[PDB]
Amino acid sequence: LVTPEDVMTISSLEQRTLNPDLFLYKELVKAHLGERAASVIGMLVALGRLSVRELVEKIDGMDVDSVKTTLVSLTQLRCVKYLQETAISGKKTTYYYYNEEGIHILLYSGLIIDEIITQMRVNDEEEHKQLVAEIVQNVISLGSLTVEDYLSSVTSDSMKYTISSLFVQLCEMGYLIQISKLHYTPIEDLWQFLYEKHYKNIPRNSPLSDLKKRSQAKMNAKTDFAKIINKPNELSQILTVDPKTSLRIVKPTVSLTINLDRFMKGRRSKQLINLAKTRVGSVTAQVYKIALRLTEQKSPKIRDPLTQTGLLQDLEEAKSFQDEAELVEEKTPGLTFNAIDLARHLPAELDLRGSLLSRKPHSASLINSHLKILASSNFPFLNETKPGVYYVPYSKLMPVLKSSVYEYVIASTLGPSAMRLSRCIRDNKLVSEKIINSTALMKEKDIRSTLASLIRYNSVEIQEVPRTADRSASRAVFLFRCKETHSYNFMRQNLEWNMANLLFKKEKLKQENSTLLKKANRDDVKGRENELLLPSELNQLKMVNERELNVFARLSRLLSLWEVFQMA
Amino acid sequence: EKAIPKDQRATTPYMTKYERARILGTRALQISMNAPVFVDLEGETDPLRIAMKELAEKKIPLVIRRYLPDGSFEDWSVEELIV
Amino acid sequence: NYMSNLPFGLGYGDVGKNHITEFPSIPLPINGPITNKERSLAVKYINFGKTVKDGPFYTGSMTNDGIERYSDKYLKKRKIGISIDDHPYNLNLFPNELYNVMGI
Amino acid sequence: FILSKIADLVRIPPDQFHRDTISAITHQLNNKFANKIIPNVGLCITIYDLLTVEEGQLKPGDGSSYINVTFRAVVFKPFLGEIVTGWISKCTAEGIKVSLLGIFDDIFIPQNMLFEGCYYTPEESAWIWPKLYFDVNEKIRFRIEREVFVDVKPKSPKERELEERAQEKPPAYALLGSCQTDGMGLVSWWE
Amino acid sequence: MKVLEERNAFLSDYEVLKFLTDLEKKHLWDQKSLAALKKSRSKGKQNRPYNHPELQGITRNVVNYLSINKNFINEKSGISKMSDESFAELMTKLNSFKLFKAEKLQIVNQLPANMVHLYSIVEECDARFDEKTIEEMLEIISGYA
Amino acid sequence: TEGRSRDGGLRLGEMERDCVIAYGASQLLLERLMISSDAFEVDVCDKCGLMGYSGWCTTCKSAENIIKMTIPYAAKLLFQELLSMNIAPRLRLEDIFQQ
Amino acid sequence: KEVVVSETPKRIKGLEFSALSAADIVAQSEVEVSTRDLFDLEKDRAPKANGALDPKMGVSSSSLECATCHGNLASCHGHFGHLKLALPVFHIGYFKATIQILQGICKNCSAILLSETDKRQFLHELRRPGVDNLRRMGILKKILDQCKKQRRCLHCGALNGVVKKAAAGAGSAALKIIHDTFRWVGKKSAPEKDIWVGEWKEVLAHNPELERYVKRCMDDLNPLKTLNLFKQIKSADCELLGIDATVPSGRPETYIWRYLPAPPVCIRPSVMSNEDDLTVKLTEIVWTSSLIKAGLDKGISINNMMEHWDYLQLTVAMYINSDSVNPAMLPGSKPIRGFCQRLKGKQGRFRGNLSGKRVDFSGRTVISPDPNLSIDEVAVPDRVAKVLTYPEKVTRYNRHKLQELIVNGPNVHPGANYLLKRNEDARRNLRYGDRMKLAKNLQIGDVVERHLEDGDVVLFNRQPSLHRLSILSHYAKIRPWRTFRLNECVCTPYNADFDGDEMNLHVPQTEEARAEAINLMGVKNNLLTPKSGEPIIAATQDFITGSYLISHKDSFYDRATLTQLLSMMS
Amino acid sequence: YKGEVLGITRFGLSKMRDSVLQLASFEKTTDHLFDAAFYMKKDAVEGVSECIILGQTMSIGTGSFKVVKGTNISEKDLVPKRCLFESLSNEAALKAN
DNA sequence: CGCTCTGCTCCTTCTCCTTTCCT
DNA sequence: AGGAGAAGGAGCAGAGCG
Ligand SMILES: [Mg+2]
Ligand SMILES: [Zn+2]
Ligand SMILES: [Zn+2]
Ligand SMILES: [Zn+2]
Repeated sequence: LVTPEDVMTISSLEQRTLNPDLFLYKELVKAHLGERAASVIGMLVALGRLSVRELVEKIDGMDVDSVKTTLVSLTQLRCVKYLQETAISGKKTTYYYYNEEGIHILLYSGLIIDEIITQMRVNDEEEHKQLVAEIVQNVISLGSLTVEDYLSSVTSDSMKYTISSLFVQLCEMGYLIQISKLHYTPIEDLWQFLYEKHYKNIPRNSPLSDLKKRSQAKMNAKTDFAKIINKPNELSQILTVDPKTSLRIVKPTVSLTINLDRFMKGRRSKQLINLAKTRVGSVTAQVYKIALRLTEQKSPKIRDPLTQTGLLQDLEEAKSFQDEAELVEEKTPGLTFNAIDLARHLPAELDLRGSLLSRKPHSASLINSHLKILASSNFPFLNETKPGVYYVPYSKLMPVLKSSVYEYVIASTLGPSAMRLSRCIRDNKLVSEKIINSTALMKEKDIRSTLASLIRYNSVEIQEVPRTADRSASRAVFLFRCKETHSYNFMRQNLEWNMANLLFKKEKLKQENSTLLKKANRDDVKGRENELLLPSELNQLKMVNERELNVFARLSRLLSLWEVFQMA
Repeated sequence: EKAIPKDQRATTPYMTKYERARILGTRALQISMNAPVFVDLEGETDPLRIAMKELAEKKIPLVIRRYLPDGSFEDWSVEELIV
Repeated sequence: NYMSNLPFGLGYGDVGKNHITEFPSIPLPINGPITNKERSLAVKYINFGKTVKDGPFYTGSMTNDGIERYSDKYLKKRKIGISIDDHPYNLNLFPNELYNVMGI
Repeated sequence: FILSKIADLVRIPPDQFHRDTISAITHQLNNKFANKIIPNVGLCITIYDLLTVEEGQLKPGDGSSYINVTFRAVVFKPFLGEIVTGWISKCTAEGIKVSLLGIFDDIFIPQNMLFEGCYYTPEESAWIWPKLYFDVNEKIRFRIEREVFVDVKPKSPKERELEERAQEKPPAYALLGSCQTDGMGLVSWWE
Repeated sequence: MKVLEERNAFLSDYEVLKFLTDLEKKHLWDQKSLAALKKSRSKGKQNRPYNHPELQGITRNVVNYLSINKNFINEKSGISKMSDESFAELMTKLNSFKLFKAEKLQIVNQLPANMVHLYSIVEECDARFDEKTIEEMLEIISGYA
Repeated sequence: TEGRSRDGGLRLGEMERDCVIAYGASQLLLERLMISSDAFEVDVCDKCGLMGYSGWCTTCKSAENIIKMTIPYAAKLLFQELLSMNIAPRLRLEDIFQQ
Repeated sequence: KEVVVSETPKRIKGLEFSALSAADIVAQSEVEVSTRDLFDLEKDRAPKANGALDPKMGVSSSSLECATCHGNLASCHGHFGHLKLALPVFHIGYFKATIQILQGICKNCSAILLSETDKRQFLHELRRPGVDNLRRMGILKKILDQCKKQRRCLHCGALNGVVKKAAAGAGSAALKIIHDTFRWVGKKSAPEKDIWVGEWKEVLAHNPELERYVKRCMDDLNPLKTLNLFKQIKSADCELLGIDATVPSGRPETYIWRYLPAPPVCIRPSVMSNEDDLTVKLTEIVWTSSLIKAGLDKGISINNMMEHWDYLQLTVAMYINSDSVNPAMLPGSKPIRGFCQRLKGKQGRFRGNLSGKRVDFSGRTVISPDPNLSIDEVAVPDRVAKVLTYPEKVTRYNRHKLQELIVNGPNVHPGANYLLKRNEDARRNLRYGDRMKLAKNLQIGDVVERHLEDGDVVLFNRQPSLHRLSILSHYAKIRPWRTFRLNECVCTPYNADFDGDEMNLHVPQTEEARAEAINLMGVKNNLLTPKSGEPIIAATQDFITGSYLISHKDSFYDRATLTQLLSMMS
Repeated sequence: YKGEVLGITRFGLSKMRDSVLQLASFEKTTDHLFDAAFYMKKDAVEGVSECIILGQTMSIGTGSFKVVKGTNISEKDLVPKRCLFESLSNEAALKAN
């Protein structure tokens, strides 16, 4: 037997109580910044919006100075937001928030650098790879940067063009935007500010009714919100300027940051390619690989247009968001494309020659065949506006991507019988056990065992039906549902918790084994630790580094797993 | 927390019944645990009665700390308080 | 007697002993061997998380004796420090309250 | 030796009320800090002076005077630039332990930092040089490089019971030195 | 119970003998009580204040250690019988030879009267000064005994 | 005990403690209601408000933040019963002295 | 070696209430209660290794050992175990709190049904520098009404109806919560209603009998579904619900039964054997939990399994409080003594053992009058004065009298009963041991427990105790008979009438208690009632008629009669 | 005294007592203790009922003042001392640097 | 202009709490 | 019992609507 004392050390029952959001954010900021940043971030996440005096009163550290330093560091890493508001009765009190998108840069850093390296297509030139890697690394590690700072951070009398021509190339592909106050401002607070000043300048006792006034304010603030949101995302005027006898060079004064939205869209493109590779041929998916990369730059925003976070959803009129999503995703002129466009950007390696059998040189008639294959597939990979016109229906492809990833996680963890039963109950509606036996053809004992193993997660819901006034469990007949929202909700929290657990374990290992990293720093760890003898020390270093690499690999796989559930 | 100075004290100068009973009990404890006394004993063994005699002769070496509701205090001795 | 009840699929031998493993048993397919791509990704992840910690924005900390001899003299200083004041800050991005701690 | 500054709480029993206040304060202080190590400051020897004494306060059941007091004690704690003599008593094949004169013998000076040409001779020979050796109960000199402390005692009651049934950390104040430069080892090497 | 100040002025090995000797003089002096003195005080036959065993033992060990010959030589120490005026008037040469440290306490008790001892008293002692202010310190700090 | 036959102590009830409070007698309440009825020594942790045993915390396995004090055995029993439901009456301690 | 140690006196400052997070319950344990068998019977009723009476949690008699800190029934404080459950279950103490948490959050994404400005205003109102329980309760209730008024999640736009609890009876279907999603949508078409009708169309085609039961079938919240929802509630909105999320276990999910702590055997001792209700109930808990766990993997009937899960609910519910008014649901079967029953009533913990106790050094006998007894004095029988000792410490002023008492010994009234040396621990009984040499070796710090003598301060009491003059402090006076005697003047404060009246005597055992008793409750200091300020201790019937007959105008006395009267008076 | 007519019942007694221990001592014990557990009621032990329950000293009557014993200690015999000491340390480098 | 929400105001059903104890 | 407290219903003027 294992005693309860041994349980608290080996098993992670101590960490099974911590909240997944607080655990993961706190671990990330503790890994990358430290204990004060973790304290402030934990307090913000646990309590919400706070002021500096409230932070001092809450955290044991009563040194305002320490709080101010922690807040400036957290703002430079844009892990926090601020809202400086003024009370009508007197003075003004600022307030602070925790930035979900700021921490996710630390959570995604290696993947971000990977994407920026691979998309510049600098695999030809070695120095280009090092240059873009250094640019993106320094930007992420510094929070925000300027071209002047980067150019003065290099030896003079050199070819500044070589280190600046790709910078504009970075800015032109959407992997770099300028930073403004909207990034540090809460979206719902901005929507509250914009909804007023349109419900206030209304004439007194106007002929328009109160409902009409509120609707008028809504659709007159939506336009301003859209303008302010779209301004920093896509306005290339900074890179459009051009000093005389020079190339296209960005404005020195503007300060640049990473554009998380573009990276998220790239991740969605990757997920779509990987899911497409499982329903058609590699040749067909090879074209899909370049079709998605062409529309990626102009693709719609992924997590939200920022308008669901901005307000109450509606009385019943999220249809006014669904319809606009369809309208954009189709009527975008860049998004619409034909079989002619795909010819030019087609890979040189691809042949397309014998991939097709009709009746059972990069020709445009070959592409149309595979695009018709994509449209014919059960998954709406592509849809046609007019014969010869093509577009990707995100509004209908994201639910199927989510459901497929979910059911395959179920298959890989629980039984294939569990996957079959989950799909059976989902396809059906409110199916009873006798009918489950009828349309699933599996023994009732096994069906019950798998159903129980499935209810431990939010995957199968029970719908009771009572036959007596007192809802006895003997006289009631029990049904089943699936409730896709609950199931996706549980799945993302589980993966978030497990990422938090892995990062915590890595930090614990480094804590225990820093006694060798001290000597490593003493003796120039890279390549020389063999010369310091201590073969036990070298072996311990080896296995701890192996554990670190494995931790990072499993973390990246967990990231790919929870990405689709993080979508909406 | 601080102490109200000797020159300005706003509390009564008359010892109370509670202060008297507490002083007698504390001194009786001190004597019963073999403390030196300061009055001629005559024939007596009880620490309580020795303490009563000492109080009547005004020879008890203790002072009283009076706590106001805010949290400051004043120091009154037994040779100052009267009854 | 509270021991009379018994389900059909259960015998007296199976019941009567509460045993919940409390240790996990259903793994995830993400813990297989490593790949070269994931290896290089881990390397860059290691370079990150390290560069920032050795950088200026740390805020991490939450025999320096008084006796003076020649050992303290000409002693190699361990590090050249950095402060919040050094890094160039764009003043618009920061609220007015925090200007005091940064070097104006 | 150094001087410290420590605040404390001292309880004076009614038996000692006849004595002087300082003469009883010093007595309870000497009881508390007679020959003991105060953690992370060294080993206290003797109370030297007395600087602050509050007014004695009484709790509702004891009848004694509880007094806050600050004082400056005499503590033994050399750091690096020190030199201490003595003679060696007990040696083992893990390093050499030199003793003081009845104060403490919890100082451990390693053999590896002892000069250069020295090694342990299990042939009952005191030491080996490539050309003179010392032995038990002879004058020596040395230094201390780093001073370490240990204050561990997480003995659960079951651990206590099992240890008692089956039946180490003697030193809570451990020092480590070296014997590199000439002059140490023994002063009677010369003249 | 809190320790306020880690270290006050360095209680050099000059007063650490006077204070302990005065303590022994005040109570439990064994230089003449070994003659079977039977002075009765307080009527208990104890005849001594502060029968305290622990303090007496440690103070005897310190006074014995500082009475044994200071081990720069192989029969007093040279500090146990140190005149008070000597400690205040031999300061002149120590201060004039600017060692640029606080090792004044190191020499007043340990390793006079030798060259190697004076050399190992401080680091690079030859390099800092080797012309006239080695023999001068030896002949001053060794002139007491 | 309370038996007519055993050495049954006499009960000092609610009305009687009310009378004694009305007289303003604190030490007599202490004597009659703790010392001479059920006075028990307990060990309580200082970082968590939980009673230990034998100088051992048994929740944070340290034995470094344990404080001894006397409380009624009925209070000890009530605290252990409260912990037996899902109630955790953490005890906070303060120094008696230090002004 | 020999490190310094310190001991600073400490005072209780304040209680702080919470719940255990199921990690504290496991940190709190020494063993896990796994089996159902109390005794292994291989060693003549020796307790099982992992049962309800496992010795690791203490012993019930003084002939055993507790296996954690080896000590008998005396020296063992007691140790806890834990009891993991196969299926999550509700906590009846926190049932209405669980209802209140559900009514304030979304049942799809678990976001609080408030607006950012609204919740900011409520938060500002909660953290005002002067706020007590009444204001806090008012603000929280207002928050509850506001979120009950909200109709659609601001984050996910779902639908939320009333979240009442299924009310069917005290015992049966009591702990069932129903969500009525489609109560606030009337004469309207919503996607939720369309999905509901689409789902229900299929079932009726296959099963045409549930047409009667198309109504009802609300969104039921079983304990596991409710637990999975609570794990997603954000931390930032815990304050609006009534929970401090700063500390671990500050979480709505820690109010659901997932680990039961196993109480120490001190709390549930085995009498001379017979067990008790708490132990029996927890054996039944282990039984039903094991049944659930074994049946879950065997694929037993879902209809059968939910009937057992409901039974485990009522089992842990009746172990915390006996409130199942209809126990007919239990096939085996409300006089059982649960945890709640051990704290309530006139004879519970608070009103029986904490605020009011039973004390040592006390007596009770009939009372009789005594005119020659001074007021301020009470007359104690010698027989009870020889058992009600007072512990006198040897203090250089009473050594001779104390050794004379030791020599006299318990047989004679001016004697002592026990001796307690300074260094020693146990009291030396003086009934044996040649007390002559003990009296010689008596030192100046020992404690002698001597018989009650003349002048000892005692308390005297009559029941019922209406006003504060029902208990007064007297002076003792040893006398040859068996009753308690008092002067008839001081009968008025007690309301005594020597017709069989009995009174209680208490002997304070400390110097401070003695001095306060005599100086504040003494008869001479309580001649006046404090309700009016009028005399209460004065003459009585004969003491008044005799005075009147003396001072009548017809009474003339010569010198012999005068002087005899004066001598009688003194 | 709190702006409204609060009676002497159990419902009124939740006026300003704010003490879970004494409210449980009075009436509706388990409801009060469970509410204190849920809302994390954090009472202080100052009332006479809590003082009795925990076996502490009341704050009224004889427990409303502090007894203090004058130490009767002079002040001029508390000065720091070290004889013929400070001639060396500080002055060793009080010139040329 | 009936219609249709949102909100009171009224009402019914459902538990708690009742004296000294006297060994 | 009586005696208040509290949680859920049930009809109803109110206010906005095309
Ligand atoms: Mg009568
Ligand atoms: Zn603890
Ligand atoms: Zn035990
Ligand atoms: Zn929602």
